[PDB]
Amino acid sequence: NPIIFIIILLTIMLGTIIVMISSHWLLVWIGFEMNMLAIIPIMMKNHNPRATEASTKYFLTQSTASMLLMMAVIINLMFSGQWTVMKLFNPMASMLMTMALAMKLGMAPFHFWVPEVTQGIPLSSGLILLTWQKLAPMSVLYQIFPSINLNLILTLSVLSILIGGWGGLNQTQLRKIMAYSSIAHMGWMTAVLPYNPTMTLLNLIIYIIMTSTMFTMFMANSTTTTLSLSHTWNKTPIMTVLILATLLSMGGLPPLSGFMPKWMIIQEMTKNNSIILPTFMAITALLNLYFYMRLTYSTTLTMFPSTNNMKMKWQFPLMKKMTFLPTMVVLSTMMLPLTPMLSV
Amino acid sequence: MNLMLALLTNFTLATLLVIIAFWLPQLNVYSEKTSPYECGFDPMGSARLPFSMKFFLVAITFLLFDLEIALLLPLPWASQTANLNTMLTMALFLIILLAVSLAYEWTQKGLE
Amino acid sequence: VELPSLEDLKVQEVKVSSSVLKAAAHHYGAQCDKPNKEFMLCRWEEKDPRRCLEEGKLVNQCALEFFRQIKRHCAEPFTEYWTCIDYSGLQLFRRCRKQQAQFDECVLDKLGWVRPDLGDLSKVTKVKTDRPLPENPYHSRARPEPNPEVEGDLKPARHGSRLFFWTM
Amino acid sequence: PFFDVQKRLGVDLDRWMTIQSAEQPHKIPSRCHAFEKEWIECAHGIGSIRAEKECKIEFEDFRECLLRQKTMKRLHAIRRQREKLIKEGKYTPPPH
Amino acid sequence: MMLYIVFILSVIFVMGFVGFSSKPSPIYGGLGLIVSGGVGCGIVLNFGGSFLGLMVFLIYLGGMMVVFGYTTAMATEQYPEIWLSNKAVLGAFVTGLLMEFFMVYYVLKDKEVEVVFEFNGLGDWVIYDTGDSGFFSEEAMGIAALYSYGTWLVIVTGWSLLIGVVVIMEIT
Amino acid sequence: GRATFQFLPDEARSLPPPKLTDPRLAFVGFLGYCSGLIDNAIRRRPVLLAGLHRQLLYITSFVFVGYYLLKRQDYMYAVRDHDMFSYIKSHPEDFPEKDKKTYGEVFEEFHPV
Amino acid sequence: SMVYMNIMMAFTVSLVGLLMYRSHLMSSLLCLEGMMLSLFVMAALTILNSHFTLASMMPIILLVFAACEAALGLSLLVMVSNTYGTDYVQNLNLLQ
Amino acid sequence: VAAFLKNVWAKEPVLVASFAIAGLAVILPTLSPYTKYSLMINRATPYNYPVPLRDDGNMPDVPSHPQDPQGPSLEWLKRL
Repeated sequence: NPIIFIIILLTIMLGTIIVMISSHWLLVWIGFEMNMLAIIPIMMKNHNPRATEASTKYFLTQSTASMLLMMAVIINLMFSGQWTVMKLFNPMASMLMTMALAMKLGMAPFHFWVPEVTQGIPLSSGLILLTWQKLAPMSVLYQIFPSINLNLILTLSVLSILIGGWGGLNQTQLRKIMAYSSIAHMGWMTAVLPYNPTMTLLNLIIYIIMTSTMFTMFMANSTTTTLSLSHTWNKTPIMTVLILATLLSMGGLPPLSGFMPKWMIIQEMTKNNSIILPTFMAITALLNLYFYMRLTYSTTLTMFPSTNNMKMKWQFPLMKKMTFLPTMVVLSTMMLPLTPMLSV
Repeated sequence: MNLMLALLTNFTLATLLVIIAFWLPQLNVYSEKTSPYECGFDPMGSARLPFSMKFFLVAITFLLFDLEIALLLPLPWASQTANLNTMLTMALFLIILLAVSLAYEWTQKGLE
Repeated sequence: VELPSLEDLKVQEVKVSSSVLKAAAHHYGAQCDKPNKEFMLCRWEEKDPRRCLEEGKLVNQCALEFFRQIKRHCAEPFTEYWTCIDYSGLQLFRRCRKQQAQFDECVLDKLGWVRPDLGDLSKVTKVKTDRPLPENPYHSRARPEPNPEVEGDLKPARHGSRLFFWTM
Repeated sequence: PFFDVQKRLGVDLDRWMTIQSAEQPHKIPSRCHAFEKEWIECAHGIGSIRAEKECKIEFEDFRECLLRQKTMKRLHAIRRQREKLIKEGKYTPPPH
Repeated sequence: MMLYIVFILSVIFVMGFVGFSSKPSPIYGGLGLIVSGGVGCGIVLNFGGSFLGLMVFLIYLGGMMVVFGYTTAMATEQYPEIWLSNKAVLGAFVTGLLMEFFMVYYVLKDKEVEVVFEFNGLGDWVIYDTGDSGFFSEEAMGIAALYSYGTWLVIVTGWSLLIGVVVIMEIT
Repeated sequence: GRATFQFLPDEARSLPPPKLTDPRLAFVGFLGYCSGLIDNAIRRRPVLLAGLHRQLLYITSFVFVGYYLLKRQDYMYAVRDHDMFSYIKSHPEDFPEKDKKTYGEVFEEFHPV
Repeated sequence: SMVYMNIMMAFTVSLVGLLMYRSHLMSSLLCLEGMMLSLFVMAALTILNSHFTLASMMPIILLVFAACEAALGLSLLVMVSNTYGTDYVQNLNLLQ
Repeated sequence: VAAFLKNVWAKEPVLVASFAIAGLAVILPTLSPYTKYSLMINRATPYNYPVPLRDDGNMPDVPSHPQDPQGPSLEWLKRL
């Protein structure tokens, strides 16, 4: 059990390297095939009958989303027979390409892949491992990029934040509130991808950091929003101040560094005489903030710590790489004149 | 063009003899008591077919040992070749890659 | 496209069977060597087998005389040689190995040929400068022109990072 | 992103099995081998954004080598050139 | 015997799928695949590559189609039924059955009707279209399976299966 | 833009290098100076002047890495302008010379309130 | 030719209404394994007439994962019947 | 440890016979000089056709007549 838990966990990131290290559509088929093979055990570990009825709702959604990709390869096998990863030489192939791959990253259509899995997996511990599967197909859309129809990639992305926004105001379960606003932060980056496909990766590296540091804060006890009340005056009041800082940073407010992407990403979206496109989305992520305010109105205002239970003992979990996350996820807005010249 | 007329003879002779046994000499309209009998030498089995775990793992285990003999299948065609240090050292890999999959599972089989 | 006429066809065609063609077949190729090896350069080194029709008849016309010689001099052990090898199934060469020397009792001696054991069918040869060397192949149309390069000189940023305000 | 490790250190992870004219283990080419080698000769140092509108001749015939689209249409229309005149003579050619 | 022996196989193969694509009570689902798997192998056993067709019997039809029928007893063991004896099965069988003929009906049975539906014609002997002949090497298709050049290919697919057992050595 | 898959290529020798006592390198690690203080504050230390050996090596980390990071940032702008000026130097038809005209040529609007 | 239209019509054995519905989920996993041989054949018809000589190892490798894939998916479908006894896709508890 | 190769061969001599054939199989191709003749035989079996070359300056070797002493040493097999 302990050693074989690494070898399963090691090959997840070995599956996604072959996706990136490839000049050949057959190897990118194998690449995130075996990821869909080596995630299914991590879903299981404590064997609860929601988890078995959740990974099977996870499974076949990523079997078909696999299967249409191999259909898209064999079409432009017939046309000119080159198999390098490049433009796909056929509009009937690229159309079938992009909205096949839109299930693994799930966009606004291909909807309930995101809440129905992440809710109620008893492994809420992590499930930070759902950042690799947002990272493998983005490494495929960097090459396919100069062959798309420019309407479909925006219509999946204009719907992305308009429906990833509305979906979670009606929630309490903070795994769903993390599952929502994970379609929204896939809406900002693929709205930009036809226009200068770098300054997309800037949004992604920020998104890995701010989301990974959100789950590590959650690993004391936290399950529900009512449980997010009862740890200010019990566990540590410094935790309440920290959990305020990242949310207000992840909303995009200019004293913090989640405003670092947008500020730069509109420098590219206009400069291309497209003005009505960002003004819709920039005003759309505003009610993506009413998750976070009304979440911060729970923990930071002493809202009813009742049912007197004392934690007179210390804490010994492993908060690994936590001391350096809200020091590059908040304070970096002055210190990045060019992060987009390292990553470029 | 006989391959394909080498077997459609053999199946139409097969389906001939079954209908001159199941049909024709048969038709049991007389007494032919098909009552509640014919229950396979028993009575009423109010239970359905129950799951048996030790007779499911025998299905999956075979399937994963069945695949990489088809990888192992073009070994005689891999003889008349070029560079053969590669051909030998890669052929020995898959067999060991089949052999380890025994030894891990070999520490837990069950009453198979 | 343009094709040659119905003439420069209909040559004296070798009308033999498969086994009698494979009967001698071994003494055949290893001793003519002028029309046929040069015909390969007429097919490999330049393609389009519509240009190359002369040496297609040079290999054919000499082969007409190869069988014409073997009929007059010694055909009594020849006809029985491809008799037994035509007793079919794969046309093996180890069945009539006994009767092979009764054919070759005099082919080395009477008309004076040789047995090309295993040195044939390899050992790439040269012929002679026979046709003008076909430069400018099948089309070889245009390159076209590339993009010109920059070497220049690497001096640093002109006033520093030029992003929004961002001096240094 | 496309890291391209296999250009730094010279192993071919794959590469060989990518295009129609690469290695051929005993040197038996394809049906359109002559147009692959000709078309790849066109766009090498070209950055492929001007290659779509400049070369455009060595690619189109190669597409029509592979599917034989108009060759089958020039053949199919000869079945309608004749073969309503089955009864109006001109067998053409007599056997053989 | 005709020139149309390939086209007459594939229509069966198309109708093999519509057999089990609707809802046949998953023991006749086996009688949709083994029909199609052989008829589909009837296509592939032309064109030269016979080794690649005969493997579809051994590893697919011999391996997976036992286990797919070695289940449906240990699970889904309710009282069985047959398709077409209900109303929901026959209502979907005919729906593609017309188009299984209607696509054939005008692709080329008209002269040329008119511009868009005449680029691909039926027949004639240009379906194979492989003249002229070759050499005594192989088909080939014969000298293709290689423990030469591809080594990165095999070292993954060997190792990807080795974790295939260890994922199933657990939960069950 | 050539010589692919390097962290920073060979041709970055003629760049200054970005030597120290620049305020970014003071700021890089100042946040690390803040980060080590957080590292005590999470765990109920209850010191806020705790073990210095944990409070050191954060300073050493960011400053070393951030220096070794900035050598390619100044490279990438230096390779940016290097390719623009060459395309400015060729093709003069895309870069005309504008005429110098003083305020004796323009008759502007004229809109007073 | 028409040997590709049939079979590209036969690729519509996905059809998504019958790729997860209705109940007896074994009927849906059926066409997931039966969606292969519409890819195994549609590749094999193209590599074989156009003599690529090397890409015909890819249809051999196309089965090897999809067998191991579906075998994994069949393991979990026992686990839905190990807890119940019936698969019945109108089982739903974890909302979305 | 020298009893372990004799006190498991009294209990299960089944897998011991497997390792004895698993071993002494990888070892031997690094040993006998019969190998690399297995690559030497396998190199000079002609499948395809030998295309000729052209004289241009060189003239290195191997003139138009094949039965001349022109080519390399592959005639040690007939003596073998």
